Amino acid sequence: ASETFEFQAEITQLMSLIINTVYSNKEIFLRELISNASDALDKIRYKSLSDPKQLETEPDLFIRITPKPEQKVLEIRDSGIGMTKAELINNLGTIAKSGTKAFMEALSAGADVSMIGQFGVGFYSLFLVADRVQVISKSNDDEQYIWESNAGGSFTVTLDEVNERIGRGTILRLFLKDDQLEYLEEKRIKEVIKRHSEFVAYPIQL
Amino acid sequence: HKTFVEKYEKQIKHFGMLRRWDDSQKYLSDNVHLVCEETANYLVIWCIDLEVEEKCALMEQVAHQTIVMQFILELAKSLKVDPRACFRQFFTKIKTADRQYMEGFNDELEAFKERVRGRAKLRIEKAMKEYEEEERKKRLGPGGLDPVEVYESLPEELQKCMLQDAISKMDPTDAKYHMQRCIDSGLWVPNSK
Repeated sequence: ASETFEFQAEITQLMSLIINTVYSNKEIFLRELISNASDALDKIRYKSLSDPKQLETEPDLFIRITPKPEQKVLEIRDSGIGMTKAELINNLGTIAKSGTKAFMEALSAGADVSMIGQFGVGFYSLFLVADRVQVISKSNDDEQYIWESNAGGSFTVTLDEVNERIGRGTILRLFLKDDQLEYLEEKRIKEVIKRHSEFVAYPIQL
Repeated sequence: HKTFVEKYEKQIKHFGMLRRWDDSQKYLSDNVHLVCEETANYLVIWCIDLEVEEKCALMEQVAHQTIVMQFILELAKSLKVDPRACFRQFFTKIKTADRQYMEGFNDELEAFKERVRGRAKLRIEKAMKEYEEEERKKRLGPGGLDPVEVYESLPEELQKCMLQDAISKMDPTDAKYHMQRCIDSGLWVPNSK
């Protein structure tokens, strides 16, 4: 019983620009997703200062990138706080509205694509290299859910009963575009992380 | 003042659009000439323009970087030192600031955004007032009088409404005075001058 909702209009507009831009420095997506994964991890680490049993669903704090060449899929996983079904809907489909609006405003006032992470909406940069994402997430406060988008006006949310179980946190499963298959190669991934995410405070496992 | 801005406009604007502390630090480091009163002042003016253009969401992003620059200049005056040589320690202090510090940082950002909105509202009201000056010009009568004003200046009676008004010829030369103003404001058209 998957459910379908429309994005706020500003989010759909931003996804439209991002998925069509020929901006040539596309590898900044991975930086943005690693920085989101690092924030999700800070969140669970913060919560567990007053509440150490929140860690027990997955005591390991990490980020892990797994290419799946046979599906043209790149997955980025973190063991951060995760999102509940209501957080998937709200956070990805609704309250990004003012960030994506401010960023579109910045783009008409002299900013470029690589500044997207300054506006709190770097998540959407994944459309530079993917035409579709599944966000699989497990918060301590809910079941595991899949949020899915193809950069159009709607997304779906589905109770996850298909994927490997996550103790906690989130996997971004990117369905890479035909011309962006380089991001399947371990070597290419290492160069991008060394280039942009050297300073990240969690291990990045590949 | 004048051509500092002309040289560096894009770079000031770019700094205005950043947000992450490491990026803001790095960018000022590569362009330490940006760290000065003139960039603070131009960012303040750019926030007012954005808010007047109805780019409210971007104004908030720029306001944050404005307060950051203002805080750099403040801390520099505290320490007796040059802002270009001490800005890095603002960023060092902000990245691990106490909760209470970030709360006052946020109150000063919000107060700043309110002053920017009060300033934009002045520019908007200036334009509305000009617009209404022209609505006024456009309804002036043939002798340059506004028939709204003249209406209200008239003795009570007069016609939300003809030969009745005529029978009301009872009053000295005061009658010439209001009648003339009715002609000049277009309230009355002399059918035969």
